[PDB]
Amino acid sequence: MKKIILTIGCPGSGKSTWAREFIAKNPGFYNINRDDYRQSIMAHEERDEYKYTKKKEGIVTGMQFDTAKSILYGGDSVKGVIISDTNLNPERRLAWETFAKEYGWKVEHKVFDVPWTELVKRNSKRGTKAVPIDVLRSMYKSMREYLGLPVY
Amino acid sequence: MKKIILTIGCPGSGKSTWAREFIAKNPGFYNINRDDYRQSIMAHEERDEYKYTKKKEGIVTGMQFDTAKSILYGGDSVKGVIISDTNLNPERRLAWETFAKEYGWKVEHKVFDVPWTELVKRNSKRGTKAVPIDVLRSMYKSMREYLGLPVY
Repeated sequence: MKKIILTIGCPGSGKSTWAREFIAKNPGFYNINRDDYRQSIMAHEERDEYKYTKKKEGIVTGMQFDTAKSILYGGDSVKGVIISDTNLNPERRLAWETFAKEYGWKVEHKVFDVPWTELVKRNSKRGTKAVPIDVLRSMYKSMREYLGLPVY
Repeated sequence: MKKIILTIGCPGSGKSTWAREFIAKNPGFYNINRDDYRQSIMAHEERDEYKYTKKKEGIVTGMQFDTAKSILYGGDSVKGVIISDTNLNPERRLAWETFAKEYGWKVEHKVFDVPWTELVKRNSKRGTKAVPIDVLRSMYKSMREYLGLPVY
């Protein structure tokens, strides 16, 4: 039963590194990523310039599910796909669940619980890929909610 | 009539820059690129590590046509898509032509004819994105054939 692995964590939590190393050590897995698609369709404009519009986001979402479906419908060599996004939004996670249940695939979770102080340190050294402190703060809160930790 | 713009040229010919600036000045256009997809599915492994296998290339091709179709089937705001690849291979160009003729779309060509000496200079300053001299040489020959220029 092919797997759909969702990485869960704020930017800077180690998701991309894990995904890259996992695929290298586990033949048969492929990566699917929202940031890659957003940058691609805009021909690699400066990250800060990307405007999260309903039109673009819908296109990016469409690319993710169609790619997942095309790959998962592969041969026996295909073991699964990795959705290397933050996946902090409950609605997005539910989408992948209903998607997998519809085609007989198994959804797994790869959690990257990293301390706030550490996330800030890493985020402060990513330049163009860095995220504004307020946005990071908000994603960290969503992560705590996912973990079932208390939040204000 | 929505358009499918194919960029034609060797790496270093200015394709990506043109695509980025064109999309910024022409609302309604979106970028589709083989290199972006190849890097994405492999979780951004080192470029030199990518092995052009039949399995991976087929997946990447599938992502291109499905994305093009999903985007082009958009609203009236969608003016077209840009296939920012080298497109030096006659068979790939024919594929996009039959594809467009099948769904009532128009294919256009954006040629980047750059002198060999210049291509070498630019390629020598791209590091990780640089291409081995022998491969560049071969793509330059294919470009000349496309232009209808004599080759040995």
